[PDB]
Amino acid sequence: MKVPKVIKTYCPKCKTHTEHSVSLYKGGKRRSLAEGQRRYERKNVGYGSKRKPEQKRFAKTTKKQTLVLKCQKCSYTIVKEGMRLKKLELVE
Amino acid sequence: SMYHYIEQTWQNKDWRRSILRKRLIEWRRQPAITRIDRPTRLNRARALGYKAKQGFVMVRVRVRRGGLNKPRPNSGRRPKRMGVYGYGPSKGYRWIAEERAARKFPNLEVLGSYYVAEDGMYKYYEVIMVDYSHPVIRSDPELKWLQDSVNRKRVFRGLTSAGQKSRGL
RNA sequence: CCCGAACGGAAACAUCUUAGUAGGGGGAGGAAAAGAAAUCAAUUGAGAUCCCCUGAGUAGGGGCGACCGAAAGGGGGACAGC
RNA sequence: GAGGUAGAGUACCAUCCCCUGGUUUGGGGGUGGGAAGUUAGGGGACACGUGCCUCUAAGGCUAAAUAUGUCCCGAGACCGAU
RNA sequence: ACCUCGGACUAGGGGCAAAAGACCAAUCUAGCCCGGUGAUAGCUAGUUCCCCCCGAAAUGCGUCCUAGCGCAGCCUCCCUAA
RNA sequence: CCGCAGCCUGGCGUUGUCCCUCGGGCGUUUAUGCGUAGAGUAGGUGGGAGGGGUCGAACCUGUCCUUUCGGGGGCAGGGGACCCGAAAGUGAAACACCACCCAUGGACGCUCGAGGGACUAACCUCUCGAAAGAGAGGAACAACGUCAGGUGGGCGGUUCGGC
RNA sequence: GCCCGGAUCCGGGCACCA
Repeated sequence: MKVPKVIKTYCPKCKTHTEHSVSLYKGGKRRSLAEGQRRYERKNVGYGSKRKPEQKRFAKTTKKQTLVLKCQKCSYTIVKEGMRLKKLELVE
Repeated sequence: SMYHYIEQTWQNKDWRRSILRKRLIEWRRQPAITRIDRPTRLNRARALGYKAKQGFVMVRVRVRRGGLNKPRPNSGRRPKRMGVYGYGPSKGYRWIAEERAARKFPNLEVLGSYYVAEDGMYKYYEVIMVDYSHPVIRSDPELKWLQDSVNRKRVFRGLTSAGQKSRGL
């Protein structure tokens, strides 16, 4: 599905409708020193079995496509709810 | 004092560590538990309570370094309890050395220890032992506590210095 | 003082718990062990160790699941120090 | 008023293993590195800096308050020959 | 590669097997004794005196769930309320 | 589905003395450069039309090294003194001199490594010796301790849905 | 998510506890 690069929606910081630049969401690096990564490493020291459950059965084939909209006057960003699609063709 | 200068020659990283290497070559041939004539380190011995009277003996012990000599279990265990490597005796090698000296000299009480050397297979310690039945020790006022039968064989119950450290005290 | 499980519970089970238990080896005494701060807590205070009633199933650990778990302080018993 | 003394493979650091409520913070052990030393050291829940507060490790000894019951005395809404 | 006797050696996740999972004291697809231990059992059997009052359900949804449970429905007892 | 032994390999320790080579760097040392249009080797940013010139130049004649032998870079003598343009071409010109960069090779002092060789005194093996000690062979490897990666039903715990 | 090679995709070896 095709989506424009620029969309005019409500900027809640500016309190009016402004232009936004559209991009797809992408996550960051896992960042060792996160509290749940410090705890996992503390659990893997010593002897034992595999410590934690790991997923093996997979059913879905797509992923929810999320749109990221940045207000072009104040850089305020609104993140929208995702929707299961193949690959959002963001070309204008 | 001269005892301050004994510790300076045997201190950390020194030309003295060429003299001490030569001694180790001889020490690897003598029996594993030997009585020695005089302490190698008088500063360490005199602080721990060694005197130049008769009834004080000095013993050198060498043990084998590394981890615990632990066998793999042969019946059924959960995966936690099946591991061997990485285990060391919660008793230190300093405390293990004092114990082996008290076996060979059953009439003497351990007063302290310090190590003297170390190589790729062994660790060497020296133990200060005293005879509580000699009339010289029996009349000493600073060791009158050693005439109590509860104060004998203390090394076996973790009441020495190396045992208190390893008990978390 | 060292070495050191499984059954069982988690409605299965492997981290976990059971449990430093059961058991094994060494060493005492009429009691043992601990014991005179390289301690606690907080506007500059208390004052060695041990035991009882509490603080308290609190802080906190945990496939954050089943479950596990203090100390300081308060009230007492004895209350030495070299 | 001036000068002198104060415990080393020890404290601590990295890593591995076991304990622990100890969690980026606690304890012990194995392996490697390894101080300062009174113009010094340690501690005050991640790490460091500056004040402030507090203590002196790496050498022993130490009654009383308590744990037990082979044994001796006494007691009891205990049993009464399956 | 005959039969047999006395001595000796090998011990339990171990031995010995001209190999059948054979044999290791009438016990072997992992001996026996004592301890963990009164292991656990959604399963099976038993569960001890009299009278009186009221009186069911074998249905829906969820569940590694269909020989079990949770939430509702249906029974009984008490207080209130007006 | 997972663990753990054993095995293989690497780091650290025990572990030491002499070299040589190579690759990195640090403060220095230097000399080397053709997409096309054109007097012709514009590799680029600037001061800079002046720079060299008894404050010794353009030019013939050879020894020599080199290159896409294109062509430039250095040699003393014969010459006792001359050439580039401010002028013609180039999306970017002056062999007018001086600087840095891209980029070749070598050398000084220091550091780091990586590899190869030798040695014997640690360590190991054997022999003699009651021991003490002596001799022979190997050798900083092996072996052992510790950590890391791989392999690993050899052994241990388990799971093996429902209707 | 990486490196690397090959025409955004593909291949090889390693990263990856809802």
